[PDB]
Amino acid sequence: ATAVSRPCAGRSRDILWRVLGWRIVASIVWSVLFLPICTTVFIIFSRIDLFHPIQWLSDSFSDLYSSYVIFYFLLLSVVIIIISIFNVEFYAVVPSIPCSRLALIGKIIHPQQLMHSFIHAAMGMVMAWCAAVITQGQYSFLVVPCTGTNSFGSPAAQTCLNEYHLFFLLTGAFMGYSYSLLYFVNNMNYLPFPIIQQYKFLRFRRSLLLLVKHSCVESLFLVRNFCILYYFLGYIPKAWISTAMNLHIDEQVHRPLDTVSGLLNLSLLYHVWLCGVFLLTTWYVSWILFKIYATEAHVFPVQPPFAEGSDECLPKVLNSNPPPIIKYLALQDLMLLSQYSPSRRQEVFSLSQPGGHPHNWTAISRECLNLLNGMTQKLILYQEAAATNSVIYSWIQNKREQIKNFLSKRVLIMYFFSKHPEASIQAVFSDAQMHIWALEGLSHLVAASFTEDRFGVVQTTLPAILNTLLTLQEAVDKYFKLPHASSKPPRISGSLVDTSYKTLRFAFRASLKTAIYRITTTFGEHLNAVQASAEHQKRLQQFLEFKE
Amino acid sequence: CSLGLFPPPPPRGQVTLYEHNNELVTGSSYLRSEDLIAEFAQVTNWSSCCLRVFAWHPHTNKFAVALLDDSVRVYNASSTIVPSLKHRLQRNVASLAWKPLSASVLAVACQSCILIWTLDPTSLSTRPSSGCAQVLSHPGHTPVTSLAWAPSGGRLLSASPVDAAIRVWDVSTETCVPLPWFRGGGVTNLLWSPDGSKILATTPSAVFRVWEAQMWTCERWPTLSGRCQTGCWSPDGSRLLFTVLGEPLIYSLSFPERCGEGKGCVGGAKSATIVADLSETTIQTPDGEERLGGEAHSMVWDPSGERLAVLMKGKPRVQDGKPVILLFRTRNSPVFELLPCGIIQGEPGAQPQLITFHPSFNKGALLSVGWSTGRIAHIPLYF
Amino acid sequence: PGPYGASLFQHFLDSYQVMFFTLFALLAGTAVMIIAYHTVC
Repeated sequence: ATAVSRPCAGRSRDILWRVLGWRIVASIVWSVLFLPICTTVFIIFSRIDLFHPIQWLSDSFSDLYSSYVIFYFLLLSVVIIIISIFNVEFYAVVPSIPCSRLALIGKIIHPQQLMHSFIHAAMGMVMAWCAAVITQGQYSFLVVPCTGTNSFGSPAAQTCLNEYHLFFLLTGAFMGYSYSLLYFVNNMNYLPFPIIQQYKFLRFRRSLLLLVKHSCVESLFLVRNFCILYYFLGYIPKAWISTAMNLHIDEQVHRPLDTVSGLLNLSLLYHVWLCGVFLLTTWYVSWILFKIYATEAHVFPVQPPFAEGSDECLPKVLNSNPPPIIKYLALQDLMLLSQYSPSRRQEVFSLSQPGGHPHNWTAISRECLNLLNGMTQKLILYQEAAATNSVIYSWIQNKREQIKNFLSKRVLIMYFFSKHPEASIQAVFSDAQMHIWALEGLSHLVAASFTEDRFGVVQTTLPAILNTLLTLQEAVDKYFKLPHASSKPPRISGSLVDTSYKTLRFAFRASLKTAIYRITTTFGEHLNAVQASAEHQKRLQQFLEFKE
Repeated sequence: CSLGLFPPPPPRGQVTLYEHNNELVTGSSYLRSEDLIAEFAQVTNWSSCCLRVFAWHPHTNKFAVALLDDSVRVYNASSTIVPSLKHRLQRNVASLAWKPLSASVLAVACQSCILIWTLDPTSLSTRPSSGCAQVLSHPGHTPVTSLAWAPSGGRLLSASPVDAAIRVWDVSTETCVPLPWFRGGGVTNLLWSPDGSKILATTPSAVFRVWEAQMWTCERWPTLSGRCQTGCWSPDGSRLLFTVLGEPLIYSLSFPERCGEGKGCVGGAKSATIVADLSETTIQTPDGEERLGGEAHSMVWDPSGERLAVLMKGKPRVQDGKPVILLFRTRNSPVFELLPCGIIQGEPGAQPQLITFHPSFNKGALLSVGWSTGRIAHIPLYF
Repeated sequence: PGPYGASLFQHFLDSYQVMFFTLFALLAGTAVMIIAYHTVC
């Protein structure tokens, strides 16, 4: 038992692996290939003397070739491989925007995001262990022999808890937890495709300088926040670990880090900040490499070069309802081929033998029209939802709603349930990039058919295209009259996380007007022969006369 | 071609009114940031001219004019009402660019920002509100000298001679994407090809860079004596004309079409070509020797590809160093030809400050000329 | 006992089942990311 009956759930993953994933393996290999450049730099920064710079360099290289560093490097490579796999489990092509504060809390408390927070906390503790070993000296070991017992009486050499090594390990755990929290709060798991494709090395060489500046500032905030956390709670791990291992505490040689005059130790604060810079920079290098390889373009053949490859083919890929990264890559290729390759437009207008039917166009146009009508209905249902303002299961629902209608009457809880208008507006357009590329793809093909379509194939669907574009422009220009549906969100320029999804609704309204204008500027007065509704013809004239 | 093949300039006091039958018919009438704008402006005397920039709308009988007071005015053949655009950040205007596939959107280059004005195409008030002016800026990209929209309307470019990266703007998502290269200078002018597949970028140095709008690759052109001063694309995007400061030469560079897959490379021929000479000649006129020759300060091609207008600037040994408009007839197939048509001349004491063609004139071509008198003329070329 | 020399080779024996599990997961990965291949590339 029971190896039968699910083949489509192979083939669909067996379309994803093809494509997206030598891209994954290349991203993992490059993430490991940057790790020696991060560890060389970490050792050179942890060994700084300002007086003997030739010995500083000598002894930094002497540690680098040591067999103990070659270990922690292999162990750190396994940590970077696992962190690169967690970027491959948790990615999203659509940004998971929380429409209320209770939805933001319910996002963070999700069991898979909790699992991600525990595993990143463990990987942060292991990376801080490697680092505390790599820095040698007082950061060496969690257990150290008691440096005071000249009292002749027993020869069991007594063991103290190294509070500095404990502070390192616990900072690593807090940094890994904080990274995972920030990952789902900022939507760093979002894959924004670039508005401009660029060679991988330029795209990375530009982001790396912004990253190292961000890691340095974010490590400084995480250390500052952990220093406040440890001042209120550090005793609890300290007393739990001393009792759980029967370890002593050296009240004579070391000032306890619960004290402000231990916790202000500048050498500790430097090496712990530098550890946080190494951690954040190596983890964000994995994220940036994955984000670069997973938003590189792909090319899909329109006509199959061989019949067995034809699952490949752009018109079949679109209709298959594939995983959303493939449906986005296919519509990105449709938007690139319709502008920048005439031969691949002639593959779309071609009639398929024997039956003479335009199967390539009548697949591509049909699914682009399905998506545009899907957005028209998604806008109508939101405008309506803006004009309108066994017995155990129904008892649970009636009690859940009686509870909602008692909790909403309390200001402190209303403040958590409240639907943020901006966030709900951004949630409606959260997938709009797919619809922009279906629109830009189709409106370039309808512009090119006026000189490339030797079969008139595109003019047979032109009335249905103009109807769906004008009824969508109506839905957008009914929607943009709503309160807050016209205000632009405040932006920070030069963030490492992107915010494009917040303004994407203005891009959809801008692209729809340029798509209608493109078709009125290629057909001109021939559009007066096109059968359409009298209100749609009256708008089509306003796009011929340049009045919008 | 060479200047020794042109017909004579019109007799002193006549004005060129139009072209007809290939003849020019005449009649009796119709640095700091600021010196750095004056070095790279399209206007021959930007620091003393009343008129700093002119731009046609890419489909309609609407035009925008930047003035010495940093107003931009908008004129329309179907409106006696002329809007006066003035923002608090609008200073030392260097360039104007209308958005294609849009009735209502104008970009303006300023000393401290780019301003995107939205103008209600039915309701053109005499002074639109400062809310109708979206501000774009980036630390170090100042002053802005040139602006170039993509033909598809979805992207805007900007240039600054201080900044070693072209700035691509999405005006709708409000994103900024620098295109940094590795030394050379900053950017002086920017020109898309009409297909939207290529972009010329010029620098203060003896180097230009051509770019690809698909893969955002760069192809370098460093075997020049001086800076690339100006240039124009052919209507098909298959040819680029350019001129070099210190050389009286019109170069042409070809780009064959991508009959082949799999690589973003800009794709120019390995060499440019010399097609016209502007060396220091004499022409005999009823008024004596006239002397012609100098440096091509601006070049503009018609949308039809049959007329090339060249704004030559004389050396201070030739017509006192006055600027002159040459008109060439062009052919793009099967060979690239430049034939002379003639010499375009204005009011006695006017000097041509700017030239440009109309983008949608259904009767041959229409040349807009901005004169030092502050007059604009519109010279039709009937073919 | 250093901080060092010693984390190399003990952990290579302690973690050997996790090392083989992650190696086989990367080989399955890369196989399970090649199969999605000769009918979309």
